[PDB]
Amino acid sequence: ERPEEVTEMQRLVKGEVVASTFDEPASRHVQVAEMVIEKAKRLVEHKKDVIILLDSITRLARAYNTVVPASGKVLTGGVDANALHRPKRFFGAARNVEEGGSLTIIATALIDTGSKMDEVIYEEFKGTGNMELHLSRKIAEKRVFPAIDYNRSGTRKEELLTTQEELQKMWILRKIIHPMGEIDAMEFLINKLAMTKTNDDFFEMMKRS
Amino acid sequence: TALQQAFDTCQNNKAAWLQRKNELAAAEQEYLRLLSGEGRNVSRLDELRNIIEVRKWQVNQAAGRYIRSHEAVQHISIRDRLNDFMQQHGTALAAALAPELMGYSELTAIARNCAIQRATDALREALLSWLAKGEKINYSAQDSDILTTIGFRPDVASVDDSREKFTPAQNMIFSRKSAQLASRQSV
Repeated sequence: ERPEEVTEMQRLVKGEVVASTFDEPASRHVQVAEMVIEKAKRLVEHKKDVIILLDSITRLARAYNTVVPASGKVLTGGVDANALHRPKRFFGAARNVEEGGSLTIIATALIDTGSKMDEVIYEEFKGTGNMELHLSRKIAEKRVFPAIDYNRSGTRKEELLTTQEELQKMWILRKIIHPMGEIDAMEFLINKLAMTKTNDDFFEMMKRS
Repeated sequence: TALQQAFDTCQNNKAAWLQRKNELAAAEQEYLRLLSGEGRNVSRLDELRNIIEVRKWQVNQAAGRYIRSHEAVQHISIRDRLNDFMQQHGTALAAALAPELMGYSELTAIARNCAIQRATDALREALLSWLAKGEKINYSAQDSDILTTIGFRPDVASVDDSREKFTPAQNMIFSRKSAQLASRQSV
C-alpha cells in the first residue's frame, strides 16, 4: 500500500498493525506474510480468538509468483501452478477450533484492474471461502456509500451461525431487495435505516409496513 | 396396567416439561439481568439468542408431547370404561337398539356403514335428549383421583405454548440446534 495509508493506519486502530509497502521487495512481503500468519496460528493454538484483515490475496499471489522458482508449467497470465499453492493454504488456515479459539480471516481482492493475472487469482480463489461480499463501480459513481452489492453478497450455512427468527427477518429483506435494482435498493436501505438508531428497532419499524 | 403405565409416562414427560420450563425461566432471568446491567459484550448476547430460540422450540415440543400423551391416556381410559360397562350390560342397550344392530350384523359393507351412521345419529339425539338437566356426577370408580389430578382440561400454559407452529425444515434445524446445544453443555 501507499505510505500515507499505512501511516494513517498506525494512528487509527487500537490493535497492532503490521505492514510492508511496495518500496520493499516481494521477498519482504512474502516473509512478513508467512511470519505473521504462522504467529497467528500459534496464537490461536492457545484457544485465543484471532481476526485477520487481509490486503490483498492478489498482491500476495503476485509476490509469491515473483519469488517462487518457476515450475515449468505456466498458465495464462505468467503464473505457474506452484505459485498459487502457497496462498491457497495461506487463505485456507481460517477455521473454528473445536476445543477453543477461532481464526477468522476476511480478505479483499482486486477486481477488473486491467491486468490479466488478477482474474486468474480471482477464479482460482472462488469457492474456497465461507462467504463473499461484492462491490461495484456504478454505485460509487453516484457516491452511494457503501457500494456493497446485496444481491451478489451471500453466506454459506447461515442457519448454524444465527437464529431462525433473525435469519427469516433477513430473507424478508432478501425478497424485498431482489425485484428492484441494486443501487435503488442502496438508497432505499440507507434512507429507511438512517433515522432508525439500531437494526433491531428497524426490524419492527419495517415489519409493520 | 397399560393405563397406569401410560399415566406414569404422561407424568414423566410432564415433569420433563416442568424442568424445561425451569431452565427457560433461568434463561429469561439471566437475559434480563444481562440486558439491564452492563451488557457490554454482544457475543454472549448472540449465544443467548441462539440458546433461547431452541429452548422455545424445546418447550413447544414438550407441550406437544404432553398434550397428545394426555389425549392418549384419556382415550384409553374412556375406551376401557366403555368396554367394561357395555360388556356388563350389553343386552340392555342391545335390545334398546336391536333393529339397526341386526341391519349391521347380516348386511353388506355399505349397509353396515349406513347402520353405523344411523346409530351415530340415534346416539347423538340420545345425548341431546338428556344433557339439558346437566346433573353433577363423579369420575370412574377405578380412575377417579388420577383423572382428578391430571384434569380434563390441561394447564393453560400448555395450550398457550402450542399457539405457534414450526415448519418441518424449521423443526429439523431446531433439533440440530438442540443437539449442538447439548454438545456444548457437555463440554
